[PDB]
Amino acid sequence: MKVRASVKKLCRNCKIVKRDGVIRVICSAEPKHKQRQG
Amino acid sequence: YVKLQVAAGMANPSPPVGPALGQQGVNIMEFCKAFNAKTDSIEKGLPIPVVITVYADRSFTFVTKTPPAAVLLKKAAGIKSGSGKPNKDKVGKISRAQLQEIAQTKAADMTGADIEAMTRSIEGTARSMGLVVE
Amino acid sequence: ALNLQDKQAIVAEVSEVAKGALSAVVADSRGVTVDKMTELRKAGREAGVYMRVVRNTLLRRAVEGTPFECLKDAFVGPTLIAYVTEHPGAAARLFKEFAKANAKFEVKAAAFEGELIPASQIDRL
Amino acid sequence: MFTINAEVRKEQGKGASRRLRAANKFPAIIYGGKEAPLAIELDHDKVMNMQAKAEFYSEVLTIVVDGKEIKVKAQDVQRHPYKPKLQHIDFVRA
Amino acid sequence: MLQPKRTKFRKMHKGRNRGLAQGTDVSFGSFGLKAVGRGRLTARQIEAARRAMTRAVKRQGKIWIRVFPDKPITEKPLAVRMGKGKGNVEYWVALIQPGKVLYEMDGVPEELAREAFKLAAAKLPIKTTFVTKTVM
Amino acid sequence: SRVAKAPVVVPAGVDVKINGQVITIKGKNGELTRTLNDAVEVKHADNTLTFGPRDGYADGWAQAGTARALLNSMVIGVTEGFTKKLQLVGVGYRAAVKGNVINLSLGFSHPVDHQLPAGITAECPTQTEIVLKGADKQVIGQVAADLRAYRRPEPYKGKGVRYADEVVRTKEAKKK
RNA sequence: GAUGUUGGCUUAGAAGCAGCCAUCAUUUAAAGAAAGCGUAAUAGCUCACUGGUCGAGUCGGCCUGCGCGGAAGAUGUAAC
RNA sequence: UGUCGGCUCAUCACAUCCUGGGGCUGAAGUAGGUCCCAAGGGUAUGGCUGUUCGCCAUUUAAAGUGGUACGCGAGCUGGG
Ligand SMILES: [Mg+2]
Ligand SMILES: [Mg+2]
Ligand SMILES: [Mg+2]
Ligand SMILES: [Mg+2]
Ligand SMILES: [Mg+2]
Ligand SMILES: [Mg+2]
Ligand SMILES: [Mg+2]
Ligand SMILES: [Mg+2]
Ligand SMILES: [Mg+2]
Ligand SMILES: [Mg+2]
Ligand SMILES: [Mg+2]
Ligand SMILES: [Mg+2]
Ligand SMILES: [Mg+2]
Ligand SMILES: [Mg+2]
Ligand SMILES: [Mg+2]
Ligand SMILES: [Mg+2]
Ligand SMILES: [Mg+2]
Ligand SMILES: [Mg+2]
Ligand SMILES: [Mg+2]
Ligand SMILES: [Mg+2]
Ligand SMILES: [Mg+2]
Ligand SMILES: [Mg+2]
Ligand SMILES: [Mg+2]
Ligand SMILES: [Mg+2]
Ligand SMILES: [Mg+2]
Ligand SMILES: [Zn+2]
Repeated sequence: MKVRASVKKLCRNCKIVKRDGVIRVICSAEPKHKQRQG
Repeated sequence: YVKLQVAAGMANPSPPVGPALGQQGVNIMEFCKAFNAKTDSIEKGLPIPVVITVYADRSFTFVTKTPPAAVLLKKAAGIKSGSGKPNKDKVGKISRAQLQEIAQTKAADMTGADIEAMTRSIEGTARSMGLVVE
Repeated sequence: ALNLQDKQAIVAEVSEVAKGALSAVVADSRGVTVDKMTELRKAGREAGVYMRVVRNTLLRRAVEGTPFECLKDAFVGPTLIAYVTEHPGAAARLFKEFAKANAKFEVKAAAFEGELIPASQIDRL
Repeated sequence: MFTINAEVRKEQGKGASRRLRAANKFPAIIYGGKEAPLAIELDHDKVMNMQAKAEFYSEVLTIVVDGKEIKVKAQDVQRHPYKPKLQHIDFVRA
Repeated sequence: MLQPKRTKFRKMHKGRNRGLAQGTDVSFGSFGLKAVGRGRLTARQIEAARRAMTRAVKRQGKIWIRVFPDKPITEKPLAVRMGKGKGNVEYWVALIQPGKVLYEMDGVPEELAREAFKLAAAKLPIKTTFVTKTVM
Repeated sequence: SRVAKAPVVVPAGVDVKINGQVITIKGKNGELTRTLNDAVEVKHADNTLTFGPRDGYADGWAQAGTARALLNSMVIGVTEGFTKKLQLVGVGYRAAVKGNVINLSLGFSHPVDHQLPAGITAECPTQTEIVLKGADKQVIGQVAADLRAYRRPEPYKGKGVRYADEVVRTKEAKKK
């Protein structure tokens, strides 16, 4: 979970979401792309 | 249902043929020497494509087709290897009669409507490896 | 994609070979390889047959160009049409043996004389 | 062909101009020829999307002012420094 | 790393940075990187940036640098009281006002240029935008 | 929106009781009940259900869309029912069903047993495979997931409790 | 999601997918000498692209208004 | 407005040294790396140096980082 203040789409399968007032980046493909803002 | 490109009267080295279609259940020496018995007529040094058709009983039927556009363009321009830098560096030459001979061989081997369509697909493989058409 | 101008020109080409053609056959094109389809395109240019897969609501506009208008309900489902510009038949005799050879798709409804022929009676052509 | 609608300016100076620019309108001028100058105001948007073509600068356009057209060319134009905006346009009578 | 070959005087008044920029327009290239915000550019910044957009174009097209760091900044070192003169010359800077054009570019595809300029601006202290040269 | 405006057809023998915001749908596969969000208004017409917003709310259409999916699944539930399939990957992983309790031998020390909540029934056609039937989509899905919770299927040999359909990707050992 | 074809170069192997260079032509409704996983190299898996079903709006920039994250400290809330 | 260090006594923070929960890994397991959450409790004896610090020896689950007039002389010491 890369936790950082700039979060992005690292491929075409990464999908941005706002859960509980946090912006995360979720991937089906690549567990390494899982991000949270912070 | 496999395909390979095998030199004219040749077969049964280990890295090119035996393992590739040998993991598929095919008897190796019947393919090898019925293919050297069929392709004994292909000139020495030309790879000729062979389409191997395998069935659930391992008895196979292969259609040996005519030598590649690239191999008949290696031989009709006289050359050995084509260009490593195609249409930048140009390695040989063929008049339209050789485009049309290679495209009668491949008139047996193409999808083309006319010998102009097969001459144009051999034109395409003539621009691919660098060769000049003259 | 296709601009309105694109679609207009293409409707003009289908309407133009439709006027010039003696007989037509509409069929399902689904579930068949491009290998067997280029095989029926060779068996097509050999029989004089003009082969096409064209949009449906495009073919209502081209077939409004007469007298194939009995075919406008044959355009529901994927449409592959065989126009024989040379000879009538040779589309309808080629398609039944191609669909029995493949055992895929359908070959639904034909048109000749200005009338539509149901699927089991295309043996007339 | 480009047709720009405009009104005659009843005011002048820095104040007038900046109230103009706040209202999403902007000042320009029409001079050249035998006549006197004519100061006018325009809609920022219309013109901003109009000069978004090249010909605007090479061509004879028309300006509708109080029922009356004038035919003019684009002479020079000063733009706001960093903003996608127009401060002003010099129109020369065509 | 840019710096005046020779100067009239060695040191300078801190001065102010006020008002707007001159050279608001792209006079050479097809595209340019314009500054929206107001700030001082050290030579280091400009150099690093020029590098960034030089990697980005794979050394094709052409790049101008419209700004020059001509004014010297001083610093007294640590642990030194006030007075005893003016500090020693540390580095050079260019005063930047809103609407200057930092770099110009051309001979390249637009998309690529917007990109290269994003990468260039990552290295800059101030707010910047992309711009195209116009007719008139 | 594009969801709320596709109405739900209630098939024959499927009973719709609407009291205020409280729906109760009954049928051959059992009974279910749901209080809708207050922003939504749902109406019964012919045999079909139609959902639209109500005034005084901003979100009316998102709430609606959800209402539609909910009651649609509630219909499917008491007619056809619902099925979830899991299977256990790896040696010595067993599954037994005694009444509403599932016996899992997952390779822990102790036996792992899962109480099933009401409205859910389970069966193992094998040692390595469980299937649950139930009316309630959300509930059966949950239960399924709790079973998946015990041993989650893993990065290498795939060992664990997976859904029968579920795609599992592994990776190789770090070489050396 | 096609033929020439495993384009040529190179390699023990490069076959759209190490690397270098070209990137044409055919049957086309459409099919990159291929956008990724894959192989010792293949095979195998999607994509670009097009026909079908569907049925009315959808795409992404620009300019701005107000908000979100970025945001940790010591006695006690303690930054209306 | 008594200056370093030791002593006695502490107390707060959290940017966590251990123990607790967790994501990602170039995570086979064992053992780790990095990040997230967490202040409930725990957090070494000696040799040398006036020492804080450090170095070394041998421990332990670990020998946390800081605030408190670099906590604490109307509590002690006086080596500096
Ligand atoms: Mg939560
Ligand atoms: Mg005055
Ligand atoms: Mg004033
Ligand atoms: Mg001054
Ligand atoms: Mg000046
Ligand atoms: Mg629109
Ligand atoms: Mg904030
Ligand atoms: Mg924090
Ligand atoms: Mg506190
Ligand atoms: Mg108050
Ligand atoms: Mg923390
Ligand atoms: Mg842990
Ligand atoms: Mg290991
Ligand atoms: Mg960890
Ligand atoms: Mg503690
Ligand atoms: Mg407690
Ligand atoms: Mg001691
Ligand atoms: Mg010690
Ligand atoms: Mg001693
Ligand atoms: Mg001592
Ligand atoms: Mg003290
Ligand atoms: Mg202390
Ligand atoms: Mg003291
Ligand atoms: Mg005291
Ligand atoms: Mg003393
Ligand atoms: Zn991703």
